[PDB]
Amino acid sequence: PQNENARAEALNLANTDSQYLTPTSGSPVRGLIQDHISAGVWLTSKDSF
Amino acid sequence: MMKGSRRTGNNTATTLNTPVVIHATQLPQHVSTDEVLQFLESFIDEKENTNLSSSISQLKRIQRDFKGLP
Amino acid sequence: GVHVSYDNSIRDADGTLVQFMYGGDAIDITKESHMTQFEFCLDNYYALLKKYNPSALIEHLDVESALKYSKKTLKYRKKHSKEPHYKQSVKYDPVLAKYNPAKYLGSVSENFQDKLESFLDKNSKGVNEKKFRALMQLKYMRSLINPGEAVGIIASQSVGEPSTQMTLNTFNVTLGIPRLRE
Amino acid sequence: PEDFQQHEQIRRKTLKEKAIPKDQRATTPYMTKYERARILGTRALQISMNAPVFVDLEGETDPLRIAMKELAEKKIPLVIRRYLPDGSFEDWSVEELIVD
Amino acid sequence: NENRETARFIKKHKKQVTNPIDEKNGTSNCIVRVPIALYVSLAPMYLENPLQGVMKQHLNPLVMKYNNKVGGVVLGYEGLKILDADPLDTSEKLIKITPDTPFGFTWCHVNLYVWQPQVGDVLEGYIFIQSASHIGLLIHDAFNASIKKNNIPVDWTFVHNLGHWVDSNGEPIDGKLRFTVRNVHTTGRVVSVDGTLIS
Repeated sequence: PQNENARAEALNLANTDSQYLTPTSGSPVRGLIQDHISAGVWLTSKDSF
Repeated sequence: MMKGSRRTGNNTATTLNTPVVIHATQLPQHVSTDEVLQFLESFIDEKENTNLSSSISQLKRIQRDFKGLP
Repeated sequence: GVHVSYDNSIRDADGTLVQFMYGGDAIDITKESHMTQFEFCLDNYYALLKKYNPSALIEHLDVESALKYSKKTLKYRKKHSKEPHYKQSVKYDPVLAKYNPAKYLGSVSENFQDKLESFLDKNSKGVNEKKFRALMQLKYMRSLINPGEAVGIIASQSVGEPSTQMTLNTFNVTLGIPRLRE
Repeated sequence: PEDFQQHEQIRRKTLKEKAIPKDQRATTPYMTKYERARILGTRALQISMNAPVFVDLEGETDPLRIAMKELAEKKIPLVIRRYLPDGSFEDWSVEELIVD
Repeated sequence: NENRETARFIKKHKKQVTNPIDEKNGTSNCIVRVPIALYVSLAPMYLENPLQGVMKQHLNPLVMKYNNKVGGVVLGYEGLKILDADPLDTSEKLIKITPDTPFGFTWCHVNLYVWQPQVGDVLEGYIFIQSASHIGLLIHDAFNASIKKNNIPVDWTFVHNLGHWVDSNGEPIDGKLRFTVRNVHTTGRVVSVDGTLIS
């Protein structure tokens, strides 16, 4: 976008940080997906020292 | 051609240079020589406490006109 | 062109009125997640207090006018609960229809007030019950829908988009998308 | 000349009937996330056209980060005109609104 | 049919206030004061000094030039006053910023002193040249005028030396000459008053 009115709306209205919850039901849509999931079951395990 | 760009500069009337609309809000009420000469004494004094110097130079001839003599 | 107006009524673009509040409670969907999670809001009371910070805020909004009217509509409504809906007396219209939810503290949808009083009367736990009312009623006030919000596009994108997910066949009544297309 | 004088007089009377006075205004006292995203847009758009700036900008070259510094100090000289859908309106200075 | 058809055309072209001959001098009065209204664009560099901005952008390029709306040469202005967009006088007025651009547009009242020459009037100015085809003049030491040959009286002859003039009595005419106004020409960036000497 090519002016300052639109830069103030890609930072404050349509940025990704304000889009954490979707308005369909209020459920979150942003998070770690495949292998950061399967690494937290090993990192936060009880064997990890 | 080039003259199609010179008349963009010969016109040079943007919305920064010119007002958008002008409307007279009453009727033109005439004045007296004692009121013209009182005004030009104050209008020239206000601007002389750029542009406009080529204009004021034409007003001082009219200030010399209503009272003085070449 | 359906959007939240500044008097919290949902109106069309030409000004024709569609609803009088957004859903009856004027709450944004992306805000009401922990609004009824009262056990979470009590375990994190102090960390949630300097977010919904009330100290710099009690001079720009009336406080006691809506709390006074709410207890009339709460006491009068429990005296008439065994009656059916057509024998309900209409003395006390709800507090959202009398006070602006973003202007008056305590003006609160009557379903949130019932859940909040059911929590405080079955749970006796450095935090009072009086100051926990004051937090969860300011949290209702900060979770409201904003005026100008395009709730018409959102309501249409919240139906057409999960309907790209139910195109399937028989697993008696018309199912799925062809029912939704009627 | 008379048809304009009787036309401006209508227009300044119509816009007088639609101005809600400051004691009758009954909308939200918070800044509603779109007012914030346009005040910062319009103020940063004026700063880049050499408007006088009311904050000690410390080498900040982004015009938008300058206007976010003035909104933090309540120094922005703008006024929000909140329209109600009949055409009537309420004027709210940025100084008196509340920033979420 | 046509009685109330051309009235919205004829009254478009009839000028409003006619110039009177005054003070038993025979000369008309063409300087007039008209209050007008403008819709101007205040710029953000003049957002702290709004009155200097409306004068320097829109009012100063308007002086000593022919304006079509007031119908004359604008001499100067007096009493600039910005209309507030807040119908509450006061100092802290406020104007309305456009959405796309950072500029603001607003209404203003001002009094313009304009010079309004019209037909059938009397203007006395100095003769600056005279030749074998015309009599060229100034008006008020600023406004160019000319009297051509076909409106010179027949009883007046052009004696040749550049050349002097002979009236109906054998006298050179001075600079100050009284004449009656023909079509005022506009189309240049110079305002020209063509005139007549016959009655």
